[PDB]
Amino acid sequence: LESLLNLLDNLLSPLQVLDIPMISWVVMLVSRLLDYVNQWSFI
Amino acid sequence: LSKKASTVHMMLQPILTYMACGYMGRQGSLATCQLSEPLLWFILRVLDTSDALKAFHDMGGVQLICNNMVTSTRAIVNTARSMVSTIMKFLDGIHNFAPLGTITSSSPTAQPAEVLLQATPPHRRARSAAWSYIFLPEEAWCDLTIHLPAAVLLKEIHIQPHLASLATCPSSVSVEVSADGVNMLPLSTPVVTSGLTYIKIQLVKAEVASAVCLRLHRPRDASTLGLSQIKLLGLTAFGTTSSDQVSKTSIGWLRLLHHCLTHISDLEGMMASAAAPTANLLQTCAALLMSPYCGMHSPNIEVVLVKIGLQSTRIGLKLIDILLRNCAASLNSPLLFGRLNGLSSDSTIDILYQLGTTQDPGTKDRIQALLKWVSDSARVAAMEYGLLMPSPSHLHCVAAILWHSYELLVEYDLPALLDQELFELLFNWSMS
Amino acid sequence: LQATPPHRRARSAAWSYIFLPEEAWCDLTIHLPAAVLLKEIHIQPHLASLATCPSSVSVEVSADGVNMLPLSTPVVTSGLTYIKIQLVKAEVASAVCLRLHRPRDASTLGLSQIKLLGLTAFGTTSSD
Amino acid sequence: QLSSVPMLNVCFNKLFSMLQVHHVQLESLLQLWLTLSLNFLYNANRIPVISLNQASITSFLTVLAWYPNTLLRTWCLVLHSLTLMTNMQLESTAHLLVSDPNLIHVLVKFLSGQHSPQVGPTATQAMQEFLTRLQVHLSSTCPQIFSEFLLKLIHILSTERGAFQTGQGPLDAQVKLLEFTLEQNFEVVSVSTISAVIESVTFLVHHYITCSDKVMSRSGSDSSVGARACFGTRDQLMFDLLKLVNILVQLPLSGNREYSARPAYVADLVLANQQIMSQILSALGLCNSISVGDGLFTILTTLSKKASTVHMMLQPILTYMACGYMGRQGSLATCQLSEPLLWFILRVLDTSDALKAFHDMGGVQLICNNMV
Amino acid sequence: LDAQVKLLEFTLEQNFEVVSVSTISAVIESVTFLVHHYITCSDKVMSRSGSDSSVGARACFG
Amino acid sequence: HERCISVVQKLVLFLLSMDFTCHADLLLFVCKVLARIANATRPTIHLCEIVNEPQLERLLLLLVGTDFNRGDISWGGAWAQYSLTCMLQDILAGEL
Repeated sequence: LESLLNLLDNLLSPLQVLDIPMISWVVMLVSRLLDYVNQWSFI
Repeated sequence: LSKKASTVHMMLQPILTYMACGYMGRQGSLATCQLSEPLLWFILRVLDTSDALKAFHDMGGVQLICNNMVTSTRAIVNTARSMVSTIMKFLDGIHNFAPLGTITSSSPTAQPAEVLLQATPPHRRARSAAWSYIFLPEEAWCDLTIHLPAAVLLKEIHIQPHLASLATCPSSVSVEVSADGVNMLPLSTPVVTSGLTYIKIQLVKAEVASAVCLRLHRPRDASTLGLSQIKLLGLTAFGTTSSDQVSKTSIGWLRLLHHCLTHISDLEGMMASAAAPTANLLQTCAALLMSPYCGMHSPNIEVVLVKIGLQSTRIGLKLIDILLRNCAASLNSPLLFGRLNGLSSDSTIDILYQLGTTQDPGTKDRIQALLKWVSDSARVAAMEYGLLMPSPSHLHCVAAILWHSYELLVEYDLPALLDQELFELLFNWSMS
Repeated sequence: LQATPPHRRARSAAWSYIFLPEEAWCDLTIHLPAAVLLKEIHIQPHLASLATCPSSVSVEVSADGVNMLPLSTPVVTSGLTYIKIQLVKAEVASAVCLRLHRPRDASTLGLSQIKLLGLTAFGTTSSD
Repeated sequence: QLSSVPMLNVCFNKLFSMLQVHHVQLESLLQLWLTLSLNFLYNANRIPVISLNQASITSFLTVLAWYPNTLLRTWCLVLHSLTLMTNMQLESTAHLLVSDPNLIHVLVKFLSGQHSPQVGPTATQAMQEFLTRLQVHLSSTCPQIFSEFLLKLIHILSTERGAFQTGQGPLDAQVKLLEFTLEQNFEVVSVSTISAVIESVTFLVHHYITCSDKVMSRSGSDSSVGARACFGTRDQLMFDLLKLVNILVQLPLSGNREYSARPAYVADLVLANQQIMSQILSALGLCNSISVGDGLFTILTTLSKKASTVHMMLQPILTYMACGYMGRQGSLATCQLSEPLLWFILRVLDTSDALKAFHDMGGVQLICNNMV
Repeated sequence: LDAQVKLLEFTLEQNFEVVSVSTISAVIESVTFLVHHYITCSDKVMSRSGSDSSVGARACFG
Repeated sequence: HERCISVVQKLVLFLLSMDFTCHADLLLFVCKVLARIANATRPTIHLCEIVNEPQLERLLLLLVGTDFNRGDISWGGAWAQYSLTCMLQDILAGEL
């Protein structure tokens, strides 16, 4: 998760060009990992 | 009012005033007026004549609608499903979620109501109500709380009363919804349900709901309340159960701009001249072009883009750069970060072909720009995302432009643009 | 009008009215042989299918039997197994016009019985 | 390390200040503030995490006073938010709310209203919780303003063309308001408001009894007693209003007769009011053998018990007996008697002193002439 | 509501010649405000019987 | 937990940068990940560490602002509204 969040950090660095599809894949992976680690059950 | 207006200016002034303000006449950077398909249709009818369009232009209408396009595009997020929904689907009309829920009552003595949640309703002539509630003489309301496993976008609530004995149908129904499933909130005042064989409560605005509390009022002429089935219809955020664009998107402004540009050809030029200057207009129009259908078919957006890009050379070069190199906008400023640079579609290919092969003073420069994007791309290959990932369709479009302009006998020196250095660059690229 | 009501589980309404799609009210005028001091009006809806019960009832009374006069605004009757409209002040009535509103959730109005309860000026029926 | 509450307070005060210029939606703002300040089950005793300032509350009340599209969900959010604001540490927030006329305007809007006119148990309970929290927060410091606020609200609702008179608004919530008011202490309440509410309520109930409908249709389940029936729904509301009047007429008056005290009483002021007494007496005269007529009888009995002298009670009775319908005169015009009204008059004439005063005031001659 | 609708239907068949502009503008203003309030203040839920088939107020070109 | 603050701040910037070229479905997951990361750090990330006053104002105006919401039409749809509310609630609950 440290490395995945560093990757997301680097991908979002342009906000602070964005690769939105790559960001989407990374965000979905990070969400799946974090939820494995109730209000969000709708997702 | 438009027909009886003394002059078209009388009708246009209120319309332009409305378009120049936000909600309830508010101002603000990202505030823009509410459009609707009927209102857009009316505005188009008012702008149906050349005189009306001329007055609209003279009163700053074109600039107003283009600025509104850019601003509204900044102020909305696309609710059309994207690759995130595609990925959710890859990971495995409305849908009844009552069967998945658990139904309880605040009265300790109530009969279990799980039978109400069953997807299959009882026989229409079922002589005994599937579920019954006996009212104490001092009881006016009986409550049934259906908790769902997860929050859903609830759209309708169906309650089937015992059809054999309608005297036991609730006199009224008060629906409360809890998005978090803990804090119930009444949707509206109780719905009168006496005399109804079927109770369908449609939410005008779908609500996120993890719990639904139905408070059923004692029948007018019975001490027992008999129900057959309760359905909670709606959608999920994702999955199989997740099944006015002008009102919710910026597309209405683009439809207005297209009408201005195309409705009266003789005015096109003027309209284009009024529309070209506005900042980030081409980026916004390209973004709307590459977005999933939101109330405007691609050909009209392409016509708008082509007519703006062709009204002067500078804008044509900007449009070429937007399509090929950098489509992002040049907390209130437009961003348009959401799309990869240089992505190609039938629309972008057609726009680029028309820009390259349209004969006018700027054509050479446009071709020049196209060729530049080629060489730069090749150069980047020999070692900006639009350069790193040139669309094969866009390269083939440049090739077709060159071929057909050579076969069209253009009025500029096409061969001079195709120098040997570019040819060697392309040869090395292809051999790589 | 029959004094004996039908069986409470009678499966077919003793009387039915089919509403045209544009019809909101169906009227039934009961003329009496002579004027009576009307005190109550009982309407029995078809108990088996209460969806066909009128949604509301507007009672008009005519002492002379010619000029009907509404007693009050329509009484809401949907969801009622029995419709008892009591006149607080008994009225001389030789005719009673019941205007029954189309049911909320049905195109047919089913009734079992109508009683016009009251007294006569004289005779056996003349019982602060 | 740093708390986010100050920043949220700044942002939410800015948002509430944005309501008037229509830059913020009231419903979503209230929902968001409720969600973020409840820390998740709502409870009327919760102190919000996010504290709004006086300007925010004043703007909220102003917007609500003019807010045209206040649906029931909006009203429930409003009531819950007002409750939690009363629980805020700002002068207490409850004092600011009750001292603000916009609060009366807002509660009048709420109580003034195919859907049932009711608001349902949840909205009614939210209104009760809000009023209870106002009462609790003002009890130990200044409950007279809360009682005055309740009486002013009931007066506005009872005045001609008000919610009560026109049969408008949620009946369940109105009855709940009356039930709540009947449990309050009305000491040190100005006599002007007390007399205003008594006058409006007596006029309302007299109109209710005289304007009764010609037909009567109840379901077999319904077994209530008609308003015009003594010694045994809008009837419940009218009866609760009469109960409130009964409570009010018993209040001792202050030394200067301008506020309820804490040996004169509001009953003396009511008896000295000829219009109020005429309305009450004619209303009871339109009754027949607890209901609305029972409420009128109770009020009249209380007035007789609290009258400073038997003459105070006898004068309105004799005035009523000396005139016909609506105070008319004429040879054959005589006042309307009823079994409840006759019973009350007999109770007033139960003592030797009362009978002596009745004789001294021409009562015997009046009743004999009336009989003829 | 029945009597109000009947009144409006009757009024729609009348001739409004030589009517003062003050009253005309007053009625237009009040009616436009009323209808705007009606459309903006629409209820959150919608419950109709199966018999009912009317078109919602916020629906055009039916 | 400084790198976590960095990534959460950039996620908030991403939320604030979403326009019609971005999509609500991604926004739901961005909000969920923001909330989860904020609540996963030992010294839970507070809302004040993530946003500044203008950023928080814009975030809340996405939920309640009339330039982003038009009554029945809400910014990003009902799901986006719910996700933003849940994310804010989660961050504050972790703080409190």
